[PDB]
Amino acid sequence: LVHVASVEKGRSYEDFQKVYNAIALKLREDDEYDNYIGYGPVLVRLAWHTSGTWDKHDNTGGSYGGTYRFKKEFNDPSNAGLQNGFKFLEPIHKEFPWISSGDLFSLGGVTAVQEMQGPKIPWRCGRVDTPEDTTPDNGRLPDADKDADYVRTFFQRLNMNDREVVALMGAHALGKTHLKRSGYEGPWGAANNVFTNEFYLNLLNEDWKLEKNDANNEQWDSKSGYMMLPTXYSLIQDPKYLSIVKEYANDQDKFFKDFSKAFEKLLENGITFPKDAPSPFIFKTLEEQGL
Ligand code: HEM
Repeated sequence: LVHVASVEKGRSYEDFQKVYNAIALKLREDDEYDNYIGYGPVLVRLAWHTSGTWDKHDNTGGSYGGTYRFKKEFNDPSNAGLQNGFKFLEPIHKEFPWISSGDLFSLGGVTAVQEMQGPKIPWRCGRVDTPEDTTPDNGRLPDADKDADYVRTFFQRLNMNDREVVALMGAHALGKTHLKRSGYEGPWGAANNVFTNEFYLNLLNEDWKLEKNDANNEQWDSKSGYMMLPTXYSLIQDPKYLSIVKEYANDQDKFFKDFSKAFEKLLENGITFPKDAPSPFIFKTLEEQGL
C-alpha cells in the first residue's frame, strides 16, 4: 500500500507543541520510574519499535498505522517493557484524543530525545490509524545476540546504510537492558537519561570482557558497571563500523546532526507526504519556552 500523510483536521504546529509540552511535563513529573531514570529512554525505544517493523519491500509495518495498540504487536516478545511507555502516553492521548496513535508514539520519542538534551528532531504529522489486520507479525525487530553482518543486513530492510545504523545505535546511551525483559542486564553508560555520544566513547574507552549474565546469555561487561550487547560490540569488530564509531566519539555535533536525520527518517519510513503537506515541525523544549 501507499500511506499518504493526512493532517489531523484543522491542526497546526501550535496544537502539536501542546502535545509535546504535555509529554515533556509528564517526563519531568514522573521522575521515579525505573530507579529514577525516568520515562525518556523507554519512550525513545517505543518510537523506534513502532517504526522498526517497516519492510521497504512491501511497505508493511512502520509508524504510520499506530498498530502497537493491538495485542499481537504489544505482546511481541521483542516489545517486552514498552507497555510502560504506552501507559505513560495514555493520559496524553486522553487529553488530546485528536492525535493519531502513530503520531503520538513517534512524537513521544522526539520529545524524549529533545528533553534529554539531545538534538532537535524535525517531526511531521499525519500518520493515520489503520485496522487490526494491518498489524505486522512479530519477529521484525532485531536480535541482540548476532554480529556485524547480521546488523548490516537487518537494517537494509529499513533502508539504512552503515552511517545511519551507527548513528541510530547511539541511542543506547539511554536507559538500560533489564534481564526479565530481554535477557540482558545493565546500562551502557552512566548518563542514562541525558542524550550524549557516550555510547561511542564507552565502546572505545572501556575495557570489555565477554561474560554470561544470569539469563545464560553472553554480553560484554566493563568494571565500570556498563554493558554492551553483542550487536553493539559488533560496531567495533567490523572495520567499517569502527571508523564511524570513532568519528562520533570525537564529534558530538556530527553525531547529533546524523542521529537527528536518521531518527526522523526511521519515524517517516513508509509515509508519503503530499507536496503541499506542512513543513516538518521543530518543537521548542520546555526549557526554551521557560516552562
Ligand atoms: C541491532 C539493533 C538493536 C538491537 C539488537 C537492540 C536491542 C535492545 C535491547 C535488547 C534492549 C534492552 C531492552 C530491555 O531489556 O529493557 C534495548 C534497549 C533500548 N534500545 Fe535498542 N536495540 C537496537 C537498536 C536500537 C535503536 C535503533 C534505537 C533507537 C534509535 C534503540 C533504542 C533503545 C533504547 C532507548 C533502549 C533503552 C530502553 C529502556 O531503558 O527501557 N535501540 N535495545
